[PDB]
Amino acid sequence: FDGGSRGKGEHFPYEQEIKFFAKVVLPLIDQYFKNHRLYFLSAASRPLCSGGHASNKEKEMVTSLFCKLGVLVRHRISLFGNDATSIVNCLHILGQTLDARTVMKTGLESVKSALRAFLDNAAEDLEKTMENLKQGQFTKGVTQIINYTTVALLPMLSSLFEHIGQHQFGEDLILEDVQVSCYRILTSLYALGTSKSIYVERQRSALGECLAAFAGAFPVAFLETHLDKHNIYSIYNTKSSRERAALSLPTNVEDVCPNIPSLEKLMEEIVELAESGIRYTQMPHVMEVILPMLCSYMSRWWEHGPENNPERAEMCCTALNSEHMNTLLGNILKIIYNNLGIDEGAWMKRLAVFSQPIINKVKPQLLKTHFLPLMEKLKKKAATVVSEE
Repeated sequence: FDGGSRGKGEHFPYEQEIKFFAKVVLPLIDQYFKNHRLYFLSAASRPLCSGGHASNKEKEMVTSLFCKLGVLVRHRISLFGNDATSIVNCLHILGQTLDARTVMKTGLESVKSALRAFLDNAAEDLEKTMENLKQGQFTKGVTQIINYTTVALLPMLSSLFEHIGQHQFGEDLILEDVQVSCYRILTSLYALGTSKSIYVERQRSALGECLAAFAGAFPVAFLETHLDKHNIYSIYNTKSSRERAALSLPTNVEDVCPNIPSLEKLMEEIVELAESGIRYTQMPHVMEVILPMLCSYMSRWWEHGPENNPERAEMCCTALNSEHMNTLLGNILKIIYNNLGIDEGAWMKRLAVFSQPIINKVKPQLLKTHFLPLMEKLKKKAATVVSEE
């Protein structure tokens, strides 16, 4: 259709075939993988002990179908007859049904390379979005790429990353050069989130949520680049100097991601901006993207934080602290409450949903006598949009 559609005709004889595909195959795929989500996901962890351990070949073919549908949907949102939402839903459910640990360790090379190429293509498309959205708005091709990104690429990547983070598949999925592609993805997402452009205004929320999911999917402490030597999964540690130099790498794990600040610098700028109490419209970027990123990152890295493993200390990947999350949560509430007088917004609700894991890891004995200011400030306010707990 792409080959012949530019020469003489827009309507082609396979219209019956494509109409059957769109009207039948996609909806049945979505419904089937929604009904039997747990059957494929169950592997040696015994969910639904009644039975239903899907075979490794089944998992491999599921992943291959996911990759093939991603390739099909790439850069072709307008070609589909307004069912691109249906393809996105199918890709969402397949992302929830993926089984990375089993597929990666036991899978066929074509499927492995197909997943790697899907990740690489996503990174390349995000880089293309960077380059157009920054260096030039004038060209319809770049507009089509931006539309494809916003419509499909962000939700699909967000769902896949959230699944990987919640099932801890990253440690076996992202090992070599997929590490590099996801580094490029992280740079793309942060640059888009922090971009000054008027165009990003509509997709700030989706970008922020996708980057928050990426923070929990990522198995490398990118925020704290000083204790990367203790991390065993780091591409710098595993890849060795010769191979890291052969690859397109900065050779400095501290300089591998310049634009993103460190966890510390981010943290005192958060607390300083909270003390200043600047209104939300002046810097939507922080409260809409950066804070959820911090919550997801610290929620993921707390169990690797020194307190949760007193043994092997000073070999921890991160240096997270109970008072670190306490200060983060206190700053979050303080800035919500300083911004809660001017015309409010749903972004408080989104940030509260994002910060819910933080208050869950916060000890209840910490909650009493410390966050009582939160509840009293809730109630003495005549009306508060924020739904706590």
